[PDB]
Amino acid sequence: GAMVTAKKDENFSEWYTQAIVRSEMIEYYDISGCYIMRPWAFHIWEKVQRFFDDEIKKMGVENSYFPMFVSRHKLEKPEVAWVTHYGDSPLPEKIAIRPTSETIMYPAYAKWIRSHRDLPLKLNQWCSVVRWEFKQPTPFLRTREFLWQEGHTAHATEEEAWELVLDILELYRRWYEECLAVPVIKGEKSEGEKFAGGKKTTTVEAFIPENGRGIQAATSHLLGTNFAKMFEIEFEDEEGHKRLVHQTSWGCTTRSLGVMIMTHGDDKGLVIPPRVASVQVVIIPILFKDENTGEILGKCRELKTMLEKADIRVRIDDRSNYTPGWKYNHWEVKGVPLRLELGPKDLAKGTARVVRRDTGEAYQISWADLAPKLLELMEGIQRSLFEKAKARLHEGIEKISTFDEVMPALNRKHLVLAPWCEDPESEEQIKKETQKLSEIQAIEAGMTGAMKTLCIPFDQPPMPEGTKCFYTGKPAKRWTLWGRSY
Amino acid sequence: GAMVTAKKDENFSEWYTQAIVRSEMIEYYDISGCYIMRPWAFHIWEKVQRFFDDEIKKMGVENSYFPMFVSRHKLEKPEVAWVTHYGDSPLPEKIAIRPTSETIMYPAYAKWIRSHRDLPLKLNQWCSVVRWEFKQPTPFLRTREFLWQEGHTAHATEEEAWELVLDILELYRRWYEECLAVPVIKGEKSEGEKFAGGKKTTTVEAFIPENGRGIQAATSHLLGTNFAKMFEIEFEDEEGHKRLVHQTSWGCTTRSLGVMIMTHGDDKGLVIPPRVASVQVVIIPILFKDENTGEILGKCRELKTMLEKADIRVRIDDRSNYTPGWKYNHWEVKGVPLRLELGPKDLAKGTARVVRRDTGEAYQISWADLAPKLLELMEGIQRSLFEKAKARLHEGIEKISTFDEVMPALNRKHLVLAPWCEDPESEEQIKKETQKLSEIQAIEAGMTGAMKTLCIPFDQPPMPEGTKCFYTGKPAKRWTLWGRSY
Ligand SMILES: Cc1cc(N2CC[C@@](C#N)(C3(C)CC3)C2=O)cc(C(=O)NCc2cc(F)cc(-c3cnn(C)c3)c2)n1
Ligand SMILES: Cc1cc(N2CC[C@@](C#N)(C3(C)CC3)C2=O)cc(C(=O)NCc2cc(F)cc(-c3cnn(C)c3)c2)n1
Ligand code: PRO
Ligand code: PRO
Repeated sequence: GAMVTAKKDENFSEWYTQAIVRSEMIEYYDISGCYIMRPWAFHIWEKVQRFFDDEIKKMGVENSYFPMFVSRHKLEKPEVAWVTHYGDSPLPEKIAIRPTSETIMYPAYAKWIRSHRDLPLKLNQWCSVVRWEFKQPTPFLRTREFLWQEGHTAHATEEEAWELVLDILELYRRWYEECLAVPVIKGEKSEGEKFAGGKKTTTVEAFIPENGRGIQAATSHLLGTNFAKMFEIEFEDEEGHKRLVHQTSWGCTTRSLGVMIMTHGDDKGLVIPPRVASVQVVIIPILFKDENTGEILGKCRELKTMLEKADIRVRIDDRSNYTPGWKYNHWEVKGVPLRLELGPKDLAKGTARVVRRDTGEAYQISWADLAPKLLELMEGIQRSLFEKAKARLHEGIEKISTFDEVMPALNRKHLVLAPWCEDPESEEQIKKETQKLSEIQAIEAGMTGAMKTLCIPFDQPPMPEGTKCFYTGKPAKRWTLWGRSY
Repeated sequence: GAMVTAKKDENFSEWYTQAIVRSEMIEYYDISGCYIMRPWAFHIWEKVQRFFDDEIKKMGVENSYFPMFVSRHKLEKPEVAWVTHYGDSPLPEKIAIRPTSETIMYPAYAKWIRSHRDLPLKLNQWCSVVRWEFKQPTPFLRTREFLWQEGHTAHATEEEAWELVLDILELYRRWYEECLAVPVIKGEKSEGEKFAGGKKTTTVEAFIPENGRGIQAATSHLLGTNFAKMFEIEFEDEEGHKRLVHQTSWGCTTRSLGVMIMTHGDDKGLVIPPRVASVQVVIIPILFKDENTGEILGKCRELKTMLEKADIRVRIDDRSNYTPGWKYNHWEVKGVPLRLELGPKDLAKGTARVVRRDTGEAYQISWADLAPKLLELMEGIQRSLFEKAKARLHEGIEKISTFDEVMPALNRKHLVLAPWCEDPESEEQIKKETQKLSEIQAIEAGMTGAMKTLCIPFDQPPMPEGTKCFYTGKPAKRWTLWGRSY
């Protein structure tokens, strides 16, 4: 036995640790800020990787592999780990482990691009990167080493590069919403939060109700011609004039797994959406001592064969030395979306008993109907997980008009949607003021408190003219989404 | 235009550089010993990765991801890169970048394994590793950073672990011989060349005729209980006695791509076996100015659709601004195994002209027969590439009886197969003596010269009794394969 015992709504940090440890998703490691990704989590990564990989291939993006090292000269042209020695011997100049690969890839782009016939150039890589913050890590969400993909494209015009930025952002919306059943908000980052050196940064943002925090889920940047100028990346049109290329950068990490875990989990542990579950259906035979155990197990194998013909991912837990109750809890903790139970009474009726992980509802299904009924049940579970999560997202955002509605909203663990003048100085003033007010409240009470922009959403509600900015009183420009954050 | 101009049989090093650069497989990089893997090579890696990944999954191996860092304490429990600083700040203790992950994974294994019901434990990861030799690199073959997979299993008995070692070695034989059409020899490493800390190391070895050198293609180790003792990895049987587990480690790298390139390439450039070619068939329309170009291109699209229904990977090069001659050479350099040409005379007859890359032989195929004929042609090209390579392997090995047949054989750029007493001191004496004799010959002549064991092959020819060892005159034990090497 091993059950989750912290409650998700009472001690959220302990609950999250129990849910990912007791389900065997992660293991700790002697170097702080790094975690081991065990197969139960890694299978989910492989599934979303396959999804995204297939979609970018349809766009003409190709995979590649660039070195993990970058020279001091190129990098600084900051949370970076430096290699200064090979064995006993001092490197003649220190080299960094990649935090991101713009400065690794771009010198090569400048060599490869000569003519408009070389554009567009579209590359991606799957690798890990290192960002060495000396603050406390969170499994999946903030770690010193993490797996990601990063794509990098170059175009003859700004408009084509922007079109690609938005197409990729839509793929990230599908990664979260269609595979992981996590609702996200598309938007533009503020000038203070956009990618250093870029022109415009787009994002999809997620929300964690139990601590009130927004979290950036993935990112797609219009670099414009800024990096082209730094690295001298130019092409000749068909008339022979040299022009800078226009570039994009975009990435998504194993952070997505953590967001999925927090979104769907419950007091019993993980709940994995059917579309990414490596086991969608666990078959548990009931194995009384005084029964025809061979016949029961034979029928479980037949059912498995039948379900796999419909591309359902099935595992039979025929372990003799554990009870069905033990098995129920074991696969509940691991988040398997459907359990199928089969005992001598079911065999006698030609049915199976099926229990859905999200709600506990049980069904009796004839064997003839099993494959289509289970297909529709998984699609219902997927949809239900998304819709419930989406309603929590919408309950979690307060539309406000002025600044002293902020702290009450933040104390409800909500995000705020507010008209903003988008002046860069005001974002830093707001972060400092909300941090300060959070400190005072902590002292009245017996993990940063600051509120920052999460994004300026693509979906703008009506902006009546004359609407003033909630903090400066200046004319508002757009509705901006703010909250505490990761 | 861009043609290979160094001849493979005259300046092999220049030829190999031209073949991988002009085909856009690799790009140089500012940190020596590291190379960029561009898509044309990376697609081949993805193909063999998919092959091997599917086969180990059938064995119950699961993928995982362990950190790239290892603490000094665990590592030293040597060509290793040390991180000693994050930004400006000194790490309290230096940490190494993984050269291999036994010391990273094994502490976790000791935590995870408790009972015989936890065995066997079978994990793999796809990642890169760093081995920081300060000698001159060779693209694909010997580099400071390379991609690989490494698998690690633990078993309740030696016999099961050995059975797994040999099953994996057979997968590596299939990786080389069935995907890459490269012949390899299975064998056991000598006691001096086996994995440090292991019990027995098995290998598949390849041979490069143009420089006479053997090269280890992949490796599968019986670690036995040695690492179990170091890391205290124990299980309880069903009677409650603690026993050490028995372990295996195995890996294969992007070195395989380089071996494939050297094996099949010719004076025109790369030749890629059909089973791993990302483009198997390139369709080149003939586009005379005074022709119905629309009809020709329409038929090329129809042919492409028809071939892809048979799972043939097809690209149409309909570029207007290059000649067919230019295109022929461009895709020859890149190693595409089949070219299909279509002009107005072919359209008028309902045929296409097909040219095979390995031999230059051309065929006229009716459109109705195209899919099955091309399928059989690709299988013939694959087989032909393997069989020709296998005959070069067999021409390259001399069976000898005594030591002064060694240097003449080595001067023919051959490997030698010799009866050996398998005493460890004699291997080091032989390496020093052959190195010395090679130096003298270099001075008479106007990249190490030493001969070492490559492996003790599983396929042993007859050993008449009384046969003495070719170097010590002591009783021979087994036939051993020796040569200059990478
Ligand atoms: C997994 C992951 C994911 C992400 N991000 C960044 C945005 C992005 C998105 N979308 C990417 C990269 C895809 C574009 C994403 O996924 C960032 C980090 C990270 O910043 N790690 C360092 C670290 C270690 C650490 F121990 C602690 C902290 C730490 C503690 N408190 N604070 C304030 C920081 C930070 N890590
Ligand atoms: C790609 C790759 C592959 C391999 N191996 C090793 C065996 C194996 C097999 N089978 C593995 C790892 C799978 C088990 C394989 O693939 C080794 C190296 C390597 O040793 N790199 C360091 C280096 C850098 C460098 F610039 C120069 C040298 C150098 C120059 N002269 N000499 C004598 C060395 C070495 N690299
Ligand atoms: O780190 C980032 O945010 C961008 C997107 C992936 C590559 N660099
Ligand atoms: O480096 C090696 O040879 C073994 C096999 C892969 C992991 N370690």
